[PDB]
Amino acid sequence: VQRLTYRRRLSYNTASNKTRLSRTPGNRIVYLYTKKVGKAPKSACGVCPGRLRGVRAVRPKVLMRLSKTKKHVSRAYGGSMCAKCVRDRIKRAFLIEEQKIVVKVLKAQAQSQK
Amino acid sequence: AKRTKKVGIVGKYGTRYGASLRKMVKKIEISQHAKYTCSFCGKTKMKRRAVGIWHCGSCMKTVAGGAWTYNTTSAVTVKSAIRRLKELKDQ
RNA sequence: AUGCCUGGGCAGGGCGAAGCCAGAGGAAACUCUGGUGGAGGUCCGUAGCGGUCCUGACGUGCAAAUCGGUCGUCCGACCUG
RNA sequence: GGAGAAGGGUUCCAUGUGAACAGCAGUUGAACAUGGGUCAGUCGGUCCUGAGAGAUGGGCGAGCGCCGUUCCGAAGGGACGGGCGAUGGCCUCCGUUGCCCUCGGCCGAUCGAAAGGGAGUCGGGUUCAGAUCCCCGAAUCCGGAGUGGCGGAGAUGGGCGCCGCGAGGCGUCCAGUGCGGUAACGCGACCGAUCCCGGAGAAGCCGGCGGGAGCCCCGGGGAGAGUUCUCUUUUCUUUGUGAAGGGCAGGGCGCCCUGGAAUGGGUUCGCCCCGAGAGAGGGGCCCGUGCCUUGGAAAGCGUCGCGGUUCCGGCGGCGUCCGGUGAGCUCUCGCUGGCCCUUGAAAAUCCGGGGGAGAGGGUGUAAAUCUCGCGCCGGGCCGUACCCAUAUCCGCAGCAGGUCUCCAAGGUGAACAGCCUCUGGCAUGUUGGAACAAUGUAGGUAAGGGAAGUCGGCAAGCCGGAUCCGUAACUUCGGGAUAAGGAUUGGCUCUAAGGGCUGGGUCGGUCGCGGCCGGCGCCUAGCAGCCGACUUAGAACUGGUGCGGACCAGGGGAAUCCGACUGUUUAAUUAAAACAAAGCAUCGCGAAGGCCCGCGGCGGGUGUUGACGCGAUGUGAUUUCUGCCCAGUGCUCUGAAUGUCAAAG
RNA sequence: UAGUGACGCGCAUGAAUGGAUGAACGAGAUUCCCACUGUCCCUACCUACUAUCCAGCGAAACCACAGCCAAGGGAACGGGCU
Ligand SMILES: [Mg+2]
Ligand SMILES: [Mg+2]
Ligand SMILES: [Mg+2]
Ligand SMILES: [Mg+2]
Ligand SMILES: [Mg+2]
Ligand SMILES: [Mg+2]
Ligand SMILES: [Mg+2]
Ligand SMILES: [Mg+2]
Ligand SMILES: [Mg+2]
Ligand SMILES: [Mg+2]
Ligand SMILES: [Mg+2]
Ligand SMILES: [Mg+2]
Ligand SMILES: [Mg+2]
Ligand SMILES: [Mg+2]
Ligand SMILES: [Mg+2]
Ligand SMILES: [Mg+2]
Ligand SMILES: [Mg+2]
Ligand SMILES: [Mg+2]
Ligand SMILES: [Mg+2]
Ligand SMILES: [Mg+2]
Ligand SMILES: [Mg+2]
Ligand SMILES: [Mg+2]
Ligand SMILES: [Mg+2]
Ligand SMILES: [Mg+2]
Ligand SMILES: [Mg+2]
Ligand SMILES: [Zn+2]
Ligand SMILES: [Zn+2]
Repeated sequence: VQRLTYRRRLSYNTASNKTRLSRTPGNRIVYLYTKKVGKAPKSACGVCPGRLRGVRAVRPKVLMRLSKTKKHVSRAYGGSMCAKCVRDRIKRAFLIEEQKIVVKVLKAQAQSQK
Repeated sequence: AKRTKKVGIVGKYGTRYGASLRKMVKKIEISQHAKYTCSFCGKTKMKRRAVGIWHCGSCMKTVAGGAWTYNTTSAVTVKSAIRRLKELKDQ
């Protein structure tokens, strides 16, 4: 069985020295150095443990090359906040504003009464 | 008393540390590793994350509680006294 | 020698703590039986770390402290750049 | 064995000599003498910050300097938009600079990792010695791009009034910073500043399970081959495709739509989930290192035959194939849990989002493209040889010592144990020959007794694996425990048990053995075919009682003392009862404070701290108890009722 | 004259300068028993490497001069003197 060596001068099995096995057209197994696994962006709400959909999970500096379409989704707060969180924000904002209007009307009635 | 007679959770400690110390730490371990009922969602998923930190798997809410128990008696007494003082002051 | 920062590493087996399932007994409290589970500054033991005995070898030596057998520990107060 | 890091520094390669060295020799060498050899946008330094170091401001210091890194600072020289002035270039249009207005937090200059973070390269060939660096062939990242080099997106809509049979043409009003899906989200693009928010970078240890790959294993086809005195359709070697794109398997989702479930259901090795929406259907997203395809058969490899005396990196026929398995080893990806009075890095850098300050041309064009597809130019400097260790390093040396990592075949076997073997490597370790005296060093065997030896069972020996039985006192109930004590173990030939995939919708009609339609049997007590990994138990037979046959491989029991235990200690005579340890008990301190450092400072550590804390002691697991004494020496409390009491007044 | 179990008359035991006890554990210090064996009675034999001889290569420690004894005397134990 063929045994293989590192192709660089870094002999220590660190995070940056991760490899994988590949078969060349020369019928010999060599080491190919792999890029680190990317992570999808997390929601800005901070309550949802899952990661956001519709965005490629690549290294942060790879996003510079990636097109705008792959880096976000076609929604408000797209690519930074989840759809459920955005819907909750919309409902919360509408309800709070309506409650403020009701409170203001009640306070105006109180002012008129006295 | 299925597998062990009177040790239970402190069976992992074996014969070490003394009987009284293991008995004293048994209640602390049971309270520390117990899963409480979250009074935000109604599910029994309140679990201790760190010292005084309790988290809910469903609500994703973190609550600052006691070291080994979700609620300490002193905290409950203080909360009741604070509510009484607030009612006496604000009225 | 000690503290801190950043990295690397530690075969194969034994015992069997919580939690869980099924069956049986009970009026209840609950209790037995058979399983699942893999916790432990747990055990045998290799690599690593150290050096109890033979007061062995050597003792103008391989060596201004090494060598052979036998040994302690080997998931943690662990070893190491 | 094949490669690195630190270190070495020419020890690397070729040629030659044998003066000296390599404790014998040498035709040999890491010796000596001549020459040769290290080729980068992609591999690293260079960039970032960590623990920390260290300027300015400030303070101290007789002084060289020291303290400190935000503290006793007018600490940013940057930018957009507008105005003015000037030059340069077809002063059209733009750049530059200067001034004026305006906008602006950062947080300390700087250094600090060739194993942390950090975009982007692979395949084949090639040298005596260098090649992810040279050549060939395929890519990719960053920066520039003005006059935009091109195409494409903003894009060529409607109404009205006419002309024309119609297509279509003219004039006018406007819209036009995109489109699709209920949804998750998708489509090659798809304006936008100061400002604000978020993400990535960016995370501990351990267990379990699943997917993918490499290797190993089995049944075969070829090609080359050892044996063939007998047998063996023989045994041994090989039998493939890069990065970057497109497509499709295969995994994951704490993503979405219909709907509402107790006769509770779904489900894992374990868990776990469900009216805050479970099962059942239909979708969406992420990774896709796996398979097909461009790359790419042109090349590589195994064979068979030649061109050429020689030089000659050549010419050609063939093959590079079909399948199955495994708690198998390694790497990687993904779920799921357990532990912490332990919670397990910062910064550089990149991206998304909230807003609309502003721009555009006006009806065929433009401003814009976090640029959609191509096209052009550049990527500077430093290191790159070799050894990396029973001979290239440190020990005075080719010293049995020390010195940080990666790759990891077959058999036996629980095993990365020991033993044998394959790929690879070597000559037995600063010499050989001849005999086998005594003493030695290292292994053994000994009749009968069995510790009578010796300070002392020192040394050696006994037991040892696995399966089936059995296992006491004591106890903190967890243990003791493999307690102790018994039986079996080979070879051969059988028996039994432990599983997957597919298959019936058969009849009639219709359409081209297959598809559709209707009632049938609905195997609902399941059977038929085909495959595959290892196990467990039982039985017979058999060998000169041999069978864990080599190797691996616990001697036990009854007590006393000490230390709870795990752990640590005098490197080089003492590993222990010594130290430490959780537990227990006291002491001081509420911040101009307690303890401590400092010659010095508005200095510093605890302290990114606040009595469940910090600092100082004694004892030392669990249980029980903690007796009396303040005479002495300490410590502490208050006290003008005060004897003695210095300087100053 | 060891060990263990009882006594206390304790030169000079004694309660966090901790007393007593105590399961598990210990390369900690001791007594006895089972098995085992060359520790021994009582030694012998075998193997490998040395020692031995040879070819080659080859040091160091030490050295007043040197090296046979009895007695005597002597600095009261001489190789030297008789
Ligand atoms: Mg690095
Ligand atoms: Mg000795
Ligand atoms: Mg000697
Ligand atoms: Mg090597
Ligand atoms: Mg050489
Ligand atoms: Mg020589
Ligand atoms: Mg730096
Ligand atoms: Mg569901
Ligand atoms: Mg090299
Ligand atoms: Mg040597
Ligand atoms: Mg030899
Ligand atoms: Mg030799
Ligand atoms: Mg005998
Ligand atoms: Mg012994
Ligand atoms: Mg015992
Ligand atoms: Mg006693
Ligand atoms: Mg001890
Ligand atoms: Mg010592
Ligand atoms: Mg010693
Ligand atoms: Mg004291
Ligand atoms: Mg006193
Ligand atoms: Mg005796
Ligand atoms: Mg006394
Ligand atoms: Mg005393
Ligand atoms: Mg003399
Ligand atoms: Zn969210
Ligand atoms: Zn909750």
